Amino acid sequence: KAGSFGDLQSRTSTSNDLYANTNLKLQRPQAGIVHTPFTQVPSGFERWK
Amino acid sequence: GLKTDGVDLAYMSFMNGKTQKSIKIDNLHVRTSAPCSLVSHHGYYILAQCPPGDTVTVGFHDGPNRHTCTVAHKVEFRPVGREKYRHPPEHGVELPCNRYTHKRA
Amino acid sequence: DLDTHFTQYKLARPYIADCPNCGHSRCDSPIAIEEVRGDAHAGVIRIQTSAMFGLKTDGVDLAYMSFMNGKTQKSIKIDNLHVRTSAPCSLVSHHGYYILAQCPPGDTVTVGFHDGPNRHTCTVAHKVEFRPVGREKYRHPPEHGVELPCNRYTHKRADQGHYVEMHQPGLVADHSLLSIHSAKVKITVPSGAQVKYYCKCPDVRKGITSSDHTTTCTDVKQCRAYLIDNKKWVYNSGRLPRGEGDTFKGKLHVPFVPVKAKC
Amino acid sequence: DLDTHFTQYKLARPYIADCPNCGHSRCDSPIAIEEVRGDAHAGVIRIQTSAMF
Amino acid sequence: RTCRIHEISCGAHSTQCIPVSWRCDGENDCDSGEDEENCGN
Amino acid sequence: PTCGAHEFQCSTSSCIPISWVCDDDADCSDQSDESLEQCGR
Amino acid sequence: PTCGAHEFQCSTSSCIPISWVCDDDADCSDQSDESLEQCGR
Amino acid sequence: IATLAPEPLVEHKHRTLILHLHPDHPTLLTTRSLGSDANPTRQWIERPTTVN
Amino acid sequence: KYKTKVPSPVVKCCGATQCTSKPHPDYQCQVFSGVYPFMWGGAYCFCDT
Ligand SMILES: [Ca+2]
Ligand SMILES: [Ca+2]
Ligand SMILES: [Ca+2]
Repeated sequence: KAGSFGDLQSRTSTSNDLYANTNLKLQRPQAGIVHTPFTQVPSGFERWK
Repeated sequence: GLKTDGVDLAYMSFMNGKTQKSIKIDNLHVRTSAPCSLVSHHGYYILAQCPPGDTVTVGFHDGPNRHTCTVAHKVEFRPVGREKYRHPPEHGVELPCNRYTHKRA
Repeated sequence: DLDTHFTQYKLARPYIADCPNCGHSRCDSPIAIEEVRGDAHAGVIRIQTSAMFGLKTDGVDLAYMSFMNGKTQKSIKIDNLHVRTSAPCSLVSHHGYYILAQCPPGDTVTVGFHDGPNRHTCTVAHKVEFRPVGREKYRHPPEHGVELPCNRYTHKRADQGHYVEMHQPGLVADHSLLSIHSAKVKITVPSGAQVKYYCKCPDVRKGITSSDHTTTCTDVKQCRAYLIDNKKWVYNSGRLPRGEGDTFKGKLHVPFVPVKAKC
Repeated sequence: DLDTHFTQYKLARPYIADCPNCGHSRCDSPIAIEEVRGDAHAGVIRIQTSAMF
Repeated sequence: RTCRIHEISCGAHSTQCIPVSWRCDGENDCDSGEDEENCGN
Repeated sequence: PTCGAHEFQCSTSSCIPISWVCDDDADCSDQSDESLEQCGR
Repeated sequence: PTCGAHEFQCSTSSCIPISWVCDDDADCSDQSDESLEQCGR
Repeated sequence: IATLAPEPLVEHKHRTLILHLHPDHPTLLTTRSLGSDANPTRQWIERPTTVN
Repeated sequence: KYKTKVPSPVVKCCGATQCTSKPHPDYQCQVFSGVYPFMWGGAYCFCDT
């Protein structure tokens, strides 16, 4: 649910398959500079702590 | 910006007694709670971008002297919009605000 | 040895990228804060910049740093390299792109270094907080206290199984190498630079040259110029344009990895 | 006289005692902050150290 | 048209000539978009 | 007690890797990795 | 875009006063008021 | 330049809108209805919450 | 806790570019048209708007 506990789920600590839905949305760069902005909800594991 | 002989933006002048001294700006510091980064100076006025706090103090080194003056004025941070941020972001929404001008005119 | 860690960091160069609030008007700075990590248990943080610390043109020396002003990679002795958040932090170590410091809580992260009379400051807006260990919310680590397991960033540079990738730099645009010879613009190509160009003076006149190539057009404002330096690599920032073709997946260790310690 | 306030202070010397957090790792330093006193009414404090001024 | 044998015309509207090597480069050079098509796979 | 081939053993059964010796650091409690018999300073 | 007798036009409808010309500040994106030829420096 | 909040999570129901909001700064949410009476609400959201 | 990494953007700035769908957790693509960036040492490319 992107904000509570399963924003990032991994079967093992060294596993290669990752589940991740963090509502990552890209944003338009402004005023003629090269940078990549984005907006996303914070980590629910940090919120669960 | 004046050195008692013309116009030069790297110079300042003051009085120590009845003699109007003139030096070069070596360490002109403005701090509130953290050191601010000043923008411009013209005559009696200094423009600076300061963090919030309860005191405003400026100073300049003449020789080995200090020359500090600390006034007690409460300065806050005023965000624009419907979110209360504490430092202006890298990216977001351009919104109209009201700020002091960079230019001297 | 020092060069065992510094082996793959000799193969990379600093870069100039976008920094908000560098002075007062978000210029491009030689030192640019990207990805400051602040989730340790004593207020210690690890800051990654664009400059290179502890690396000369020849050998390695822990008091010398390297940065760029244009296209010339300039080395300078570290004299006043300061990191501050709301009070001046006390830095711990530096290796390559990365600085380590122990900071009080605040909302900004500021770095800077003097070379002559220059300042070279950068200020990013990252909320860094002090996280105590245990069931008491203290505000500074005490003289005497019960030992508890805290996770911190380590003091020593080593491989430790954490990697970042470097990449071949893309085209860097320089306008100071385009000058008019008599009435026609001329390209100055220094030391195998492979300078690209793109003219639209009556039409397209694109091409790649290696020396001279006096362009037969009039104005310097109607022709762009680039620069292809592939000798040294850079970390693929989000603030740099990518290369044209395939770019190799390099490797570079992170020096101050998170470990588990006692607080 | 200025010398009257230093008659018993000439017989004393500085010393090196430990203090936490010089840099990062709790040094032994000539400056060692002992007994900070802050019970005044305008934020003026008195700091006793190991050095001699 | 009627260019040299080392160059190929583009567009066939204004009779403008380009070298052959500028094929599928990703840049819209001519007025017509025939120069970015029929490139190699 | 013997460690692996990629570990340098200072004293008291604690060993550090070969990449960690002669590098101006205290990775052992006895400072054998920066002694005069190994680095030769 | 013809401006008045007390305004200086940089390029493409951008007018600033005459006191803003050659004063070590770029008030125009054309930067014509602080150019090499207009300032004479 | 002002900040932009993270996008809320919309969950629908029978005549009910459920919003899960995870702000990073104290952020204002004001609603109204487009009928004869607007019935306005106004609150500042500091913590991750949920409103119906 | 996650860590979102951003690759370097491509600036093909006379024309247009498209992406495939790489297999990555919460992968994002976008194309922004008519940016005209400004690096150090002048603007990046000639093609306006
Ligand atoms: Ca072509
Ligand atoms: Ca060692
Ligand atoms: Ca001006």
